[PDB]
Amino acid sequence: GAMAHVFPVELMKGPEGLGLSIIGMGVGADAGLEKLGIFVKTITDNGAAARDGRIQVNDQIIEVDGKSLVGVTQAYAASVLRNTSGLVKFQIGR
Amino acid sequence: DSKDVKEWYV
Ligand SMILES: [Cl-]
Ligand SMILES: [Zn+2]
Repeated sequence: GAMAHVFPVELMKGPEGLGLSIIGMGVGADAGLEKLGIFVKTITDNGAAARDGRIQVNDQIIEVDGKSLVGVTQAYAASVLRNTSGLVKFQIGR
Repeated sequence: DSKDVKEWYV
């Protein structure tokens, strides 16, 4: 459709993490490390995100546990994601 | 360049 698809995903973190990898997309003209959006590059077989089944490669992780992942460094985003624990709440874009 | 940056695992 012509409109963005944004949806919530809640899942339980696994012992080996969320089970996905992230990349940034988009920068400012200053060329510093801030990324405009954060996107899923890979999903780990048998990991929490794979088992849940909803999140896909090239989905955007817009927000996690109330923390925006818009206009943030890749390191910041990954750190937020790594600090999740137990139930994790996402806003996902497609 | 951004195009060769490594993905971060979480
Ligand atoms: Cl994002
Ligand atoms: Zn590069």
